[PDB]
Amino acid sequence: SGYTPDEKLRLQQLRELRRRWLKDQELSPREPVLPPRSIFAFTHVLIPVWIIHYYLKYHVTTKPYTIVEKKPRIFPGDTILETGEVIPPMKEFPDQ
Amino acid sequence: FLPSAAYLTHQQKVLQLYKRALRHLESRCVHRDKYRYFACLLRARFDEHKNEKDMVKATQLLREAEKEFWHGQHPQPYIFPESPGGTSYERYECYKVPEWCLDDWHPSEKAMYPDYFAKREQWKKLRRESWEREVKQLQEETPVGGPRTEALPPARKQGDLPPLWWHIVTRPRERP
Amino acid sequence: MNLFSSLTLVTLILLTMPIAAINFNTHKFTNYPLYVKTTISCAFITSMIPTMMFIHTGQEMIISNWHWLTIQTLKLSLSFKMDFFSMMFVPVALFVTWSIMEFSMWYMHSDPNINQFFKYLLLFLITMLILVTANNLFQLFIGWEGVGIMSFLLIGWWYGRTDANTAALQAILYNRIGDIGFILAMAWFLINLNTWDLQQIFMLNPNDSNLPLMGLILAATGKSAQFGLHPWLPSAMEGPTPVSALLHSSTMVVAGIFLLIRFYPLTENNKFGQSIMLCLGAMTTLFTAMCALTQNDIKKIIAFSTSSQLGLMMVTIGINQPHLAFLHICTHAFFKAMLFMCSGSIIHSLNDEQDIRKMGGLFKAMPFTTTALIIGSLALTGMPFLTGFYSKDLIIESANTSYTNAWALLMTLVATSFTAIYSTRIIFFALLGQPRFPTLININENNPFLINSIKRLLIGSLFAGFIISNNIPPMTIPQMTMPHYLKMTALTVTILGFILALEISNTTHYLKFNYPSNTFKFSNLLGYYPTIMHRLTPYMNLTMSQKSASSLLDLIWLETILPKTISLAQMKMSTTITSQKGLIKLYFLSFLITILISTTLLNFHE
Amino acid sequence: SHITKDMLPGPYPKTPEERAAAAKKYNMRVEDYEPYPDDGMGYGDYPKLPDRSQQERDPWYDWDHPDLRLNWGEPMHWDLDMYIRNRVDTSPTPVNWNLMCKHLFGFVAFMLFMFWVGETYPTYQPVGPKQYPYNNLYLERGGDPNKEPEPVVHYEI
Amino acid sequence: DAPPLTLEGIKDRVLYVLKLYDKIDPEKLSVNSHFMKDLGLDSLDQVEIIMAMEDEFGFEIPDIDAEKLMCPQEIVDYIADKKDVYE
Amino acid sequence: MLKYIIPTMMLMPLTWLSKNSMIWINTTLHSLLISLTSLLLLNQFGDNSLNFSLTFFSDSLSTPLLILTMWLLPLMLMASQHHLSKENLARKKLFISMLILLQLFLIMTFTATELIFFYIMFEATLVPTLIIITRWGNQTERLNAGLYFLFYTLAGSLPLLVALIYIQNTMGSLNFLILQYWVQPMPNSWSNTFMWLACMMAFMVKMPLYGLHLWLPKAHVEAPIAGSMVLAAILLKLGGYGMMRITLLLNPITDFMAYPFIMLSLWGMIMTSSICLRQTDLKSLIAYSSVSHMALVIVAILIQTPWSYMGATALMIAHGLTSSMLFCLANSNYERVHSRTMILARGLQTLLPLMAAWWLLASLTNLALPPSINLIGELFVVMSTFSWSNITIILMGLNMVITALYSLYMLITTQRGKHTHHINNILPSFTRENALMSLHMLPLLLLSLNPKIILGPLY
Amino acid sequence: SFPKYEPSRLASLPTTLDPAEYDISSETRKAQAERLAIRSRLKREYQLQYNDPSRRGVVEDPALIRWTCARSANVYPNFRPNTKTSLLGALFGIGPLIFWYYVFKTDRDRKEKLIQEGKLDRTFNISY
Repeated sequence: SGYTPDEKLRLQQLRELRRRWLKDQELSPREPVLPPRSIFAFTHVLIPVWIIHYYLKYHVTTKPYTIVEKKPRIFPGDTILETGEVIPPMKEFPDQ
Repeated sequence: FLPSAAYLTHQQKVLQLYKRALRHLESRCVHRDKYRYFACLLRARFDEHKNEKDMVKATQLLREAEKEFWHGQHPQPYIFPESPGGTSYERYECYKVPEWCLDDWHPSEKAMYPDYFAKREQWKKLRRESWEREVKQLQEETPVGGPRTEALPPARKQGDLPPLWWHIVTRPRERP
Repeated sequence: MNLFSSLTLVTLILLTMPIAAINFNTHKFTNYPLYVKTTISCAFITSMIPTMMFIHTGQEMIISNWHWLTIQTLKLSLSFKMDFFSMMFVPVALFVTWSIMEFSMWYMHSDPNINQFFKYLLLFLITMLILVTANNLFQLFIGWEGVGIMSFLLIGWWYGRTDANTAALQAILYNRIGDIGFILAMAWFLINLNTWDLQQIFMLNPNDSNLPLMGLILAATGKSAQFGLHPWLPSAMEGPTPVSALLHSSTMVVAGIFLLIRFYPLTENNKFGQSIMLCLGAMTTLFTAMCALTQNDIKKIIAFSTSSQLGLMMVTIGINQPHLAFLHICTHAFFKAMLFMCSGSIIHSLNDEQDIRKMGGLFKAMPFTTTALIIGSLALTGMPFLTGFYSKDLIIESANTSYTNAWALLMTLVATSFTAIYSTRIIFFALLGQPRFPTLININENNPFLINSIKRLLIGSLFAGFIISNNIPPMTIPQMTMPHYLKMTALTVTILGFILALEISNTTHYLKFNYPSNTFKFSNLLGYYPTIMHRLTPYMNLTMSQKSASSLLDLIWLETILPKTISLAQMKMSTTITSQKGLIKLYFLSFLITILISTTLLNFHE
Repeated sequence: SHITKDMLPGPYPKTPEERAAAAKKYNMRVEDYEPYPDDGMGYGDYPKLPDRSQQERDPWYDWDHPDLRLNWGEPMHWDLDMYIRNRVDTSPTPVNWNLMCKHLFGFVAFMLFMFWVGETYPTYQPVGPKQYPYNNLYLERGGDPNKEPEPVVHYEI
Repeated sequence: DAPPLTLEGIKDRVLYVLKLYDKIDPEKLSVNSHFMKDLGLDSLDQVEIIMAMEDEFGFEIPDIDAEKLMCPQEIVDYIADKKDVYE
Repeated sequence: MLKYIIPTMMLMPLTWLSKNSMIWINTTLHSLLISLTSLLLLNQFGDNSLNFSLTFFSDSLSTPLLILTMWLLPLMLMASQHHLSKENLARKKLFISMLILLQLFLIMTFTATELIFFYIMFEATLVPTLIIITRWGNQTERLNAGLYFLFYTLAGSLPLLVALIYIQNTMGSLNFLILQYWVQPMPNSWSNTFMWLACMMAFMVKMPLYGLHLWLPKAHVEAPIAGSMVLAAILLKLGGYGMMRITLLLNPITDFMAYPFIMLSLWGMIMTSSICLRQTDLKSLIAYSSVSHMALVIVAILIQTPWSYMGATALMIAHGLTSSMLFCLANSNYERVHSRTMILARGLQTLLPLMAAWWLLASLTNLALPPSINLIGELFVVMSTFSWSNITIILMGLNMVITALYSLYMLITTQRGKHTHHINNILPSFTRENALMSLHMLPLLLLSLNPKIILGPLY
Repeated sequence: SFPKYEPSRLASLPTTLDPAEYDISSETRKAQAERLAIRSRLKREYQLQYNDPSRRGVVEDPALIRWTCARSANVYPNFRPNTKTSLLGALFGIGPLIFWYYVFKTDRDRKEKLIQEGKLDRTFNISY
């Protein structure tokens, strides 16, 4: 079919109105608003480290059954650092 | 189901079948040039019997064309990522705040934006100015007691804006 | 050691400052993305050190304090552990998520609600770290539902777009199915072993193990996208791109199977349990392999690929091999986070259209991203011998020399072939064809953010697999004695899949326009499972819930039983007793029959 | 506000009066109004609609409620809350429905039957037992430090 | 992400990709040219034209519009409805 | 306790001889002073309960409910204007004084030594809420609402009186220690079954259970915010505390005779979580949510584990906080738009930009976000019921799935996706509503930090 | 070619193969035109009650209020207790309840008899 002259005319007046609207809608006072009026690394690798390292000596030495290790493994070819004695070495190899 | 008429026509139904077959064949066929070949084949197959004077033969072959197209569709057509159903479906709807808002601000923020709000004041005066009389006169003037259509005539008489314009002019930019 | 616990707790607490900071901010600090990026980088560079001490010596330690509701014969404190899994997994996650911080700086530049986005993303990061650190199972449940609901918020980040909130409702419902499985496991652990902890349960291996292992299976299929519960995955791809990258690269996608790697002394025994493990994983792997073919979105393809890798990890837990599965978690995380990030760069480069059609050829449209995508889609199936070699090939070789269920081996084989062929097809259809795209290109990568993030994750996808695979203590027996035509068949199948998809591409070069043989339809409509279950199971509950529950049983029948009979009986007895016409003779005859009926019928004076 | 006769007690009879009243009240065509009817299930006299209506109503008509599919005067079918997108996709499926469920149930049955045939038939290489030396690793099981000495040894082959 | 679209440039792009199409001339073709009357091409080829505009700009048009464009100026008007082509 | 009672009596003429534009500040200020005064109660320790002499005592079960009540009162007293802030001065003073007298009988009911005193103050708790919701119910069926309310609660609560006078005149007086320390196990007659049915059925009415649950929803959706929050929170958890008192007697018969009530409670929990998935009238979804959680509470009370009682009291207090908050949010939405329905006023993510955070936090504490008290209650109830039976955990998790479903559907239905752009009247949020939000969710998260308080007497 | 698309209560019937659109009569044209007239009058009254600058509040749709009053308070009137409604109520209301009550009887009988025999795993079964 095609556009009726009603559709043509009504759509063109809305062209004029919508284009004037968006022509307005760019704000420009040439100034949008107007007001009424290393140290990161230092604090985040010294302050919580100090606070938590305080928290993980004295309150953990108050409360007894608390942070606990799973034991360091010792070998036949090693010694004991604390008193000072060796575990005797591992035995014979054969049939390599 | 359309605002202008009650039914479309036979020709519009054949026309939409052409468009949907072309779109689904885009989605079916990659490399675009064998696609161009097959689209010319589809144009020729519609050029088989364009010259029918009969009407029951036209609608019967249209029904059979619907059958053949439904046998040869694709499950995920290439719906554009702007259209609903695709990837947009108003994708950036996060910032589509309508303009009956933006007046409920404190006058400190309204002092931050003086010029835009003064121009909004003149737009609001333009809305209020000839709202009542001319729009009620044109809407009570033209139709018969049965409206029977969903369009509206423009303000062709003398002066101001065509009626019922506000929420069609005022809308989001569709990329906010 | 004091340094070990101190640095682990400060890696936890560096993930506390920005949230409280922009809770107490009140001044819009515009460099807040830079703030979040540099604190995540500092958290990673502090997290590398105790892992280095761990591999240096060992010394596997648990921390636990601030007890609360130590009520009956249990106690529960804030308690988490530093062992192999919980120490090796965390710097990978921090490194990956820091690259996602860079890519989310760039990709999400032009939306002014970025601060809420980075708050949610860091909070989700914290919650997934809480999940992967804890040994007390209540805290595991905390991390579970927390990552589920932060997943909900980041999928439904875009309000509007009913795809997104529908998809997020699907995701949260499958998360609650994970919840019911996990609380069944928690209930059995409490009532039979007086606690819910790693330590005491592994200290006392029980005999009856059907119910908690089935609860673990249900939690694993609730979280890790397994068969019967998978189809929240393209759903989850319907959100933003770095949301999907973090959501399905490392975090939130391994927590179904990370629990099974956690309970490896419980699944040492119970051969029935490992049979369930490997059979369910092979079912997932085949269905994602057959479903990932004939797909149009990039994100749906990469998501089906990571679901297939989750299926391989369930096979890896079916065999008694937890540590190879954990190494595959790490390598997979690096790998597909890099792939998602490069693909999202492409999608933003072509105006967010995201489909493989109208994307056809973009090699020499800058080859930085095509190089990144081919390093990805070639390092999948293990270019010998790279990061992708190690995990995948040791998994299939250990499966080959095991007590396989006689069908799952063929499942892993055919799924390896299928992931090869869709990798090849996505390469060809994305970058190596005739270039189809709309006019007026805006293809720009003048960007330090993009090149830094893509650069550092390709560096990770070149070295970090070998760096992980060298210095771990071997907690299993490596097989190392494989026959002829068994070690070779993996690369054989991947090369023949490359040739198979290559000749698929050469038939695509032809023009015949054949008809779909309905295996096409089964592969393209997602195996028919999401459509059938999402049109059936919402219909049954709400057809019954209107007719029976709301309208019929509660309202109208409960109002006819308790009010109606009583009120109608009162109305009838009132309108038959007090509605008497005002005469006299009837009242005195009533007195007469009262006197007679009191004297002679039912006696009172006798 | 709201008219007392813009509630709707009572069913459909009679055929002139209440059908004309429902045409005047529900803003519909006379023959398009159809009650369910009243089989004793309440329902007032609320109309029957084409029941799918939500993956229908193609969104280029541009009506007044896009995510709600209203038109401010539509009668709003009784099962509206079960129909809005985010609940149920009432789309025409591109293949079938019964043929889909036959394919899917056949596939699930085939895969579970191959799983069962696997479960009765294991696989194993030519491989003997792992030789745990100290009485199948005695003294590190869940007890018995002194209780049962069980002598069993391997032989060098 | 949005390059600066103006009216006259996108008009030139539409008329350019019409001019690249074969069976109409560049000679007797301007902005106030018709698609049914003076060029005399059919409705079928007119929908091929509409498909070319859709495949260039990347969005469909509804079929309530599909009959009634018939000239490049109103095509420019509908695309200015879609994209809000201004500063 | 009388030092915690007599300033509420002296708070009554405060409202009367406070002049115009002055009643509000004085009532709010002094009720918050009472909230500090009741925060000073918590002293209870170790072996025994805390006696507040002869008339009064407190277990460590009545104490958190009492502190919850006197904290909830200023929240309500600030909540209850903008629908009667334009009414008369005398009727406004009458409304506020009726709320204060209602609080007085709430504290009288929670602090009881004898169950006869408990029953008198129980129906004294009943009577003012009737007047409040009937007079300011603001809908055309508030008459039917208050009528069903009073008739169900009296007609169920009445044989409790006969049974308690019977226990009075056959086994000495009715101190809770002397109901304790002396109770012989009463064996399985049929009269014991009738007496157990009388007491337990009266409180079944007050919970409600599933067979008597249509008592509730009209009395919420056709009722103002003050009577709604008092009704839901304090009356339902008051009935729960009453059963927690009276269940000490009749132990050898509740095993044999308590199977069907567990049954009706479980199946009604499932069907009520199903019924509030599909409804309109947004206010009612929280009411059926409360019915679901109280059916879970009743399962927890009628199984008799200390784990079950700890989970019971945690679920009581946490659900009281959550339901009172979410009723206040539905009140805020109805004061925005005068519809009360659900599908109409969507959007509200753009507008009211931080109200969405409160909808989110309320829906996630309704979701049982796991550090919150709500999941603590639900979790220990699930643990105790799996110890009770090995198959009931499917119903519990099915409740959990559907509960998450309807709560998050409520979240993404009304406040997600699209403003209907015909609303065009709502103003952005006041400081009063956000102040009520910060009154709600700071005590819940602070109890989530330190939850050793609210767990019950079997700690 | 195609199996002509059987419908269901889930598989919606599309706009192409109706086939009853193609049986064009004056009755159907008059019905569609009057349907367009109804929607026309409703949209016109909406746009007159929608675009005014003085109208503050909501649009106050009587159709939505009509649906709510039909859905909430028009359930119980009207109603008659029939055979079908009674059988459906007793099938959905007491049926599954007595089902779960029978299976709780079964599980509790098994647990009672087993722990009366004492062959339970309560070496440590503390948290009851």
